Amino acid sequence: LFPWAQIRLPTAVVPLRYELSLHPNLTSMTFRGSVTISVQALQVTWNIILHSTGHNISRVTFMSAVSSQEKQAEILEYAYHGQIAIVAPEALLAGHNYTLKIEYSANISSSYYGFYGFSYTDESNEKKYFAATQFEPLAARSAFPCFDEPAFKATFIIKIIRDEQYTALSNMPKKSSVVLDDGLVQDEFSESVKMSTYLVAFIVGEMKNLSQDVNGTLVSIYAVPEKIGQVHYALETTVKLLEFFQNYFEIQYPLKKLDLVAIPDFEAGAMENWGLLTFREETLLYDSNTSSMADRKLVTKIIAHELAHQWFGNLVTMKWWNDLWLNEGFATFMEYFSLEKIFKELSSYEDFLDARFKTMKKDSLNSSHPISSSVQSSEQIEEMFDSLSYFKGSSLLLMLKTYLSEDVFQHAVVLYLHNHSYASIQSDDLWDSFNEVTNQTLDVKRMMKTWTLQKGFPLVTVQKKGKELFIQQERFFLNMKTSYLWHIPLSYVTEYSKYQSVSLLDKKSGVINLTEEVLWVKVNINMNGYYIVHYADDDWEALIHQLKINPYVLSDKDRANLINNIFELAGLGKVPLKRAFDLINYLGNENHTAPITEALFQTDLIYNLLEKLGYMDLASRLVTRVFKLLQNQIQQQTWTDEGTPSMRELRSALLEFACTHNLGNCSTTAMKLFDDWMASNGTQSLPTDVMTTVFKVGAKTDKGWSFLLGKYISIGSEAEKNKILEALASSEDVRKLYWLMKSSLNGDNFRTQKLSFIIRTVGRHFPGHLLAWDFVKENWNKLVQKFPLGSYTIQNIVAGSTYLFSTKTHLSEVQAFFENQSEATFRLRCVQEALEVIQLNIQWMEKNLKSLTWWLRT
Ligand SMILES: *[C@@H]1O[C@H](CO)[C@@H](O[C@@H]2O[C@H](CO)[C@@H](O[C@@H]3O[C@H](CO[C@H]4O[C@H](CO)[C@@H](O)[C@H](O[C@H]5O[C@H](CO)[C@@H](O)[C@H](O)[C@@H]5O)[C@@H]4O)[C@@H](O)[C@H](O[C@H]4O[C@H](CO)[C@@H](O)[C@H](O)[C@@H]4O)[C@@H]3O)[C@H](O)[C@H]2NC(C)=O)[C@H](O)[C@H]1NC(C)=O
Ligand SMILES: *[C@@H]1O[C@H](CO)[C@@H](O[C@@H]2O[C@H](CO)[C@@H](O[C@@H]3O[C@H](CO)[C@@H](O)[C@H](O[C@H]4O[C@H](CO)[C@@H](O)[C@H](O)[C@@H]4O)[C@@H]3O)[C@H](O)[C@H]2NC(C)=O)[C@H](O)[C@H]1NC(C)=O
Ligand SMILES: *[C@@H]1O[C@H](CO)[C@@H](O[C@@H]2O[C@H](CO)[C@@H](O[C@@H]3O[C@H](CO)[C@@H](O)[C@H](O)[C@@H]3O)[C@H](O)[C@H]2NC(C)=O)[C@H](O)[C@H]1NC(C)=O
Ligand SMILES: *[C@@H]1O[C@H](CO)[C@@H](O[C@@H]2O[C@H](CO)[C@@H](O[C@@H]3O[C@H](CO)[C@@H](O)[C@H](O)[C@@H]3O)[C@H](O)[C@H]2NC(C)=O)[C@H](O)[C@H]1NC(C)=O
Ligand SMILES: *[C@@H]1O[C@H](CO)[C@@H](O[C@@H]2O[C@H](CO)[C@@H](O[C@@H]3O[C@H](CO)[C@@H](O)[C@H](O)[C@@H]3O)[C@H](O)[C@H]2NC(C)=O)[C@H](O)[C@H]1NC(C)=O
Ligand SMILES: *[C@@H]1O[C@H](CO)[C@@H](O[C@@H]2O[C@H](CO)[C@@H](O)[C@H](O)[C@H]2NC(C)=O)[C@H](O)[C@H]1NC(C)=O
Ligand SMILES: *[C@@H]1O[C@H](CO)[C@@H](O[C@@H]2O[C@H](CO)[C@@H](O)[C@H](O)[C@H]2NC(C)=O)[C@H](O)[C@H]1NC(C)=O
Ligand SMILES: CCOC(=O)C1=C(NC(C)=O)Oc2cc(O)ccc2[C@@H]1c1cccnc1
Ligand SMILES: *[C@@H]1O[C@H](CO)[C@@H](O)[C@H](O)[C@H]1NC(C)=O
Ligand SMILES: *[C@@H]1O[C@H](CO)[C@@H](O)[C@H](O)[C@H]1NC(C)=O
Ligand SMILES: *[C@@H]1O[C@H](CO)[C@@H](O)[C@H](O)[C@H]1NC(C)=O
Ligand SMILES: *[C@@H]1O[C@H](CO)[C@@H](O)[C@H](O)[C@H]1NC(C)=O
Ligand SMILES: *[C@@H]1O[C@H](CO)[C@@H](O)[C@H](O)[C@H]1NC(C)=O
Ligand SMILES: *[C@@H]1O[C@H](CO)[C@@H](O)[C@H](O)[C@H]1NC(C)=O
Ligand SMILES: [Zn+2]
Repeated sequence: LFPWAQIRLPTAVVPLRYELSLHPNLTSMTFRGSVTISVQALQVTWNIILHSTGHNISRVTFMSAVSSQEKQAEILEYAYHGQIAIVAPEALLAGHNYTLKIEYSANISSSYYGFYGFSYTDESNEKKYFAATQFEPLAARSAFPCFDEPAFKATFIIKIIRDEQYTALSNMPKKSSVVLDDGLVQDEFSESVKMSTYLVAFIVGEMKNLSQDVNGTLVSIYAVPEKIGQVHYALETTVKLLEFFQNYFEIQYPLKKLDLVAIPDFEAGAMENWGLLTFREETLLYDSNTSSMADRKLVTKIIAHELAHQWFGNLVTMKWWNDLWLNEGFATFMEYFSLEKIFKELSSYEDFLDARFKTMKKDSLNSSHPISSSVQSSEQIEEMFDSLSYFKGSSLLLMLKTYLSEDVFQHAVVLYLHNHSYASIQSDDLWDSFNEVTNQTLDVKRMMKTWTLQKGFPLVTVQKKGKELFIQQERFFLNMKTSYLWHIPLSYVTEYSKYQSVSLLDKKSGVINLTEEVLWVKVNINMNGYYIVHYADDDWEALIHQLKINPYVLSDKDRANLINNIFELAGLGKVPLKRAFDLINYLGNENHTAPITEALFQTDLIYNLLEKLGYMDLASRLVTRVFKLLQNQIQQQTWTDEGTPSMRELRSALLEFACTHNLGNCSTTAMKLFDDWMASNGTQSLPTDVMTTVFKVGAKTDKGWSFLLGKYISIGSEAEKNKILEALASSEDVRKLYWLMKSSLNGDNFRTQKLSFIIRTVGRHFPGHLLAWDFVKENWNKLVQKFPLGSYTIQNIVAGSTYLFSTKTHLSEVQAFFENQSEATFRLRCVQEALEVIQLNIQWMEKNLKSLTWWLRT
């Protein structure tokens, strides 16, 4: 009988110091290692419980400090929790330090999880090799036996045997690299600071570097030698942010080195490893002449995310996986917060607003879950890794920073990162630190627990009867045919004099007292609060009018929030749909990107749901109306890569609109630009902001489609290829659309990683709509082999082939598919939320279809 029968490690023995010596071969994908773990007991036990998986233990030696001699001990295993147990020869007593040394043999991983390894092809067709480490959930126990929980912090000394050609890196700077008589170099790195096991990292690969010292901190970027020229934007950005976060958090970067590694595999780990920040190669390559604005924003945000964890998440770690939404939600917040003070040109607020629009649509579903849950299973650990929970957490932290001051927010974080530095905590302690810096006036820990321990988000109903604005609270329930209260930080803007105040609604009913009689009111300023506002019939119609007469009294964030709200409220039936189109009838006087892109989002969802239902004529009258609303804005656009970054995205949105629907000249301007490019054999430049639009119009011909296929299988840019791939799947030849999906699943010409992108693109248009869902049904077993159930890929594939069905016939068809597979498969959240969105599409027609046949075509 194993001495421990729980998923969490015992709170008895605690690690203090790790010595890890490893000999990785990479050619064999087998490594040998020894670990020396200096532990202390705070309680008395005869058995030491710790983690290890897939290790051939050769010897385990126990030792006390009262001897210089090693003692034998027996070792047991319980692989269901990955736990190993060392029975003790001496009853470990309280306070007393002991030392365990384990020798083992193991394989290098091929699953890109744990100590992984792979092969790649260089500038010549040379098989160069590479190894790296991804442990973020529970894979540190696969490389070496340890206490694999984030609370059990310790210091680490990493020692690895390499071959002279291969550079070896880890978390800490390197101390002793000595040559051995075998012909092999052994590197030893400095002893770590107190860090968690999931953040340890070590990498053995043939790389070069583009380093730069600042303030004793040597920021360095490592990549495969053929790609060092394209890492210059990353280093210039990694330095402006390491300055910013240091002076924001008011703590210095703890370590001496900051290494950023671009791993040369597409299935690589991108974790916030302390010192050794791992990324994918395409995530860090940028060129100021060939890459896009959206290619610039992605690199500028992925560095900021992983840099923010070097304070929040590695210096001060969370104790368990129940609070991973807080660590990753803070960094997702720090992405958009750092890139608005020092990278304000990129207009990153337009990205956070769209990400918060989409987070609210999938949190509104009844299949959503409270972010704070109980994690007592390993599947529950590996289901805390949801991008929705990370973006809802950033949405709550935005609401906290706006309700409090920006400065009150920082003072809490600086004090929290000082009090709990080099240790582990829980989510309530951050809320406690807010309550200290607010001088115990308001309770943030109660205010947040209404959002963390609860599902969904509120619907705040508003009715201004004079100078009294009546506010009411409800859950955004979508079934439109228990929950509790939220401490909702309210905000409003009224008006020729402008007002701006902040309140707090802690009841189901409330009234805010206005200082004047006003003509229009807008609640949730810039949608900084995680709620939807339903105004009354008169109150909505005031805002619809003030958008006709000077819409720019509100911000672009606020005008986008109204378009999003009135269209989502109309789908539930709370608003007639003719009121949402009255609201967007102001768009002839709109010049900002964020209200136009969201209005084009809502109309495209209506177009595509109506197109799959067969009401093609009504769908064209919808897009020929938004075109007439946006006709001057579209015709004023230039087919270039010039302007502000926000204006460089309105061009890509409006030209993709006019070309997909063949409205105006767009298609003949793109086809001329395509034909010149096709006839330059791909050597002519296309402006990046019109590149995908040009590729799609040309891919509608057998000639131009076959040219693009040869450019994908040859050319080097895995960003220009993914605009080619989208265009190839925008064909209307069903035979081509089936051949693309068949090829990716079998790994011919395209990679199996890109299959989620192909099925999503084939199924969103009419010629491949039924073809995509049929491919998912008839290749399901092979899909669940190549992507396990509950993966993000299997969720994206199911949603991307199903979210446009709007008939009860289709709802029964999709239900009867998954029921006649497994009860397990029928209870996955991918298939329950999918059958839920078909019902909301079924009812969207029941509440808005026959009315649309009236005002359109009249
Ligand atoms: C704006 O201006 C308005 C009007 O002045 C303010 O609204 C009033 O706030 C006060 C302070 O909280 C409220 O007094 C409390 O009333 C409750 C219950 O009393 C009942 O009284 C009425 C019947 O006689 C009825 O109209 C009330 O209805 C309100 O509440 C219900 C349910 O909560 C809700 O459904 C309604 O929509 C109304 O909102 C209510 O049923 C009483 O329990 C309170 O006593 C507790 O709290 C006080 C401190 O708050 C404490 O001293 C006590 O010891 C006890 O713990 C308190 O008497 C009043 O009811 C509100 N009136 C209305 C019409 O809303 C508003 O606060 C102003 N806002 C701002 C930002 O200034
Ligand atoms: C999208 O369109 C809107 C609507 O046109 C537009 O808002 C306008 O911006 C301009 C530029 O800031 C505003 O003009 C200024 O208003 C301020 C008052 O806030 C004045 O101080 C300014 O006066 C100076 O400049 C004048 C000439 O430009 C001089 O005559 C004067 O003596 C001053 O030197 C200037 O009038 C304008 O008021 C707004 N209009 C509205 C309705 O908001 C917005 O900028 C556009 N956005 C983009 C990205 O194009
Ligand atoms: C892993 O184990 C393999 C053997 O299983 C070791 O392979 C060796 O790889 C090195 C790479 O530097 C080879 O050395 C080279 O030898 C050639 C002469 O053949 C010389 O021209 C080069 O300059 C270089 O010195 C070596 O031949 C090869 N040994 C074999 C194939 O038996 C490898 O060293 C091990 N790696 C580690 C980290 O232990
Ligand atoms: C430094 O961090 C410690 C945590 O290690 C902070 O201690 C915490 O302080 C808050 C503030 O009062 C305590 O919250 C209260 O707890 C009681 C029960 O303990 C509860 O009844 C109240 O409703 C409230 O939630 C919290 O318990 C406490 N935790 C511990 C473990 O002591 C401390 O405040 C921080 N100090 C500084 C200067 O940063
Ligand atoms: C038009 O584009 C096509 C690509 O679809 C070109 O064919 C390819 O051109 C590349 C170079 O641009 C060839 O690579 C070369 O290979 C030779 C060995 O054959 C090597 O010595 C060179 O250093 C270079 O690496 C590639 O072989 C070739 N063929 C294919 C099937 O991809 C074509 O050349 C372009 N036409 C013109 C007129 O440039
Ligand atoms: C490294 O990979 C080898 C691949 O053969 C593993 O060997 C197999 O392991 C399983 C499970 O332990 C056995 O049931 C098979 O009988 C083994 N097959 C062969 C051909 O040896 C090996 O287990 C892996 N390394 C470790 C440490 O588990
Ligand atoms: C790559 O790394 C090397 C090693 O640190 C860098 O070379 C050092 O550069 C510093 C300045 O950053 C000099 O003070 C040292 O004299 C150099 N030492 C050695 C051993 O080379 C190098 O600059 C980095 N960057 C590039 C582009 O090669
Ligand atoms: C960035 C990609 O890194 C990885 O490969 C893994 C990571 N990494 C991070 C940051 O999440 O963890 C999870 C967590 C999950 O819930 C599900 C899958 C994974 C995979 C995994 C697991 C088993 C085999 N192959 C891959
Ligand atoms: C580990 O590998 C060695 C190598 O041959 C083998 O002799 C041994 O039986 C394995 N297991 C143990 C427990 O040492
Ligand atoms: C265990 O090691 C720590 C680190 O030096 C030390 O402070 C502590 O006193 C040691 N325990 C005993 C019983 O000496
Ligand atoms: C340089 O680093 C040291 C490290 O302690 C720090 O004290 C000093 O303030 C830094 N200088 C800066 C950030 O300009
Ligand atoms: C919401 O989901 C739960 C989970 O099974 C279910 O029990 C409940 O009936 C659902 N609510 C509605 C209104 O369908
Ligand atoms: C909290 O109290 C301290 C007392 O010195 C004061 O300096 C600070 O301004 C107060 N904070 C707030 C938000 O009132
Ligand atoms: C389209 O091209 C023709 C070519 O003469 C031109 O007359 C017309 O104005 C163009 N329309 C737009 C919207 O660019
Ligand atoms: Zn992260």
